[PDB]
Amino acid sequence: DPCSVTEYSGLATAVSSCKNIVLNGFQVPTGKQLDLSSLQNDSTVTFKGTTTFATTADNDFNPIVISGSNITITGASGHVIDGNGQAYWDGKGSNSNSNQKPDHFIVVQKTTGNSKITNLNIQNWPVHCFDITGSSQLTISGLILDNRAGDKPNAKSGSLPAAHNTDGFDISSSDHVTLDNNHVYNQDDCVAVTSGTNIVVSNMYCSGGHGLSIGSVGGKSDNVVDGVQFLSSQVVNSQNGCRIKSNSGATGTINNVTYQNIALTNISTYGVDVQQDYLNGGPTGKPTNGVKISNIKFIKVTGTVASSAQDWFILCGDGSCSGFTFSGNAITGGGKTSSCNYPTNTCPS
Ligand SMILES: *[C@@H]1O[C@H](CO)[C@@H](O[C@@H]2O[C@H](CO)[C@@H](O)[C@H](O)[C@H]2NC(C)=O)[C@H](O)[C@H]1NC(C)=O
Repeated sequence: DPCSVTEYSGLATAVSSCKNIVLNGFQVPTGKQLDLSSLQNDSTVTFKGTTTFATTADNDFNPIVISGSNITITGASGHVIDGNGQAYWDGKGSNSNSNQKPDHFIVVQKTTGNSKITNLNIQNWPVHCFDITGSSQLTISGLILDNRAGDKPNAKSGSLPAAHNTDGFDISSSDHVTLDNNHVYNQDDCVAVTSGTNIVVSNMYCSGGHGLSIGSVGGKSDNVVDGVQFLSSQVVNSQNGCRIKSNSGATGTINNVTYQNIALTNISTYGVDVQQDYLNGGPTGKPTNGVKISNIKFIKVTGTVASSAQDWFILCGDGSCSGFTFSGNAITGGGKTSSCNYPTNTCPS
């Protein structure tokens, strides 16, 4: 059965001959990418057994690539997809001057036609997990990203957490993307939308990450975010719950963004963060107004933040923010006075 792949060498043929392909769980040899960019229309790929990856010390290497129209990527019960992160982690993540590691584990580009990815068990990935770009009408649910193994330090990170910059879902230049019922244990942004339209993220279980954050926007290929919805979700043991960041000195657009029904728990620094002073992955303290943020809604954002974090932190640019709505929020716990500068110099406290 050509449609039943037992080894990497049988993948190509399966993708060209079968609309229903079954990966039985093998190891992808070093330097070889699990190429699913040529999937036929209405094709279905099912992950079985344990899929593993050989070690490929290269930043630009992309282990898995998915493309096609009306395609379906799912897994069978008890299946597992290991990214071989333990072999890469050195607690520096995507840092240029660190050990070389695949930046994007899974690249979902050019996926359309009401395609969907569901019920996937992914674990131990290098850096960024999902790189969703140039896709539309796509649905991802029932996903379980577990990178807790990278929480502890190894022989390469010293006292640092092996895993770093392990974004769960990165979305860009996409439209009508829906994320529902997804578990994410990582060390960075649970879900980062640098650009896209009509994006929906609901029933999200983030933990140990940086929370559902927007951006950073600006300075990238695409700096336009219009129509994003974070609904019924839980952010625990994370740096931030709801964060909207923008690169300093850059231009872009962030409109129609709504955080609704978000429960926070044990936030480290920011319960709700909205700043436009990000430079080189770090806050500058001086926000710019190149990126226009408008129509932002914080509805029913409750929960608690660690004593070491601020309930609210809003650092908008000079006249670059407009239309902020706050309703039903109840964030408590912060040991540092909240600070924000829009719409006025007072916050929800
Ligand atoms: C979308 O893709 C699905 C497959 O995932 C298509 O439904 C399969 O189609 C053939 C008929 O052509 C049947 O033999 C199978 O029973 C189908 N499977 C399922 C799960 O339905 C469906 O036709 C596609 N939709 C469009 C609009 O093309």
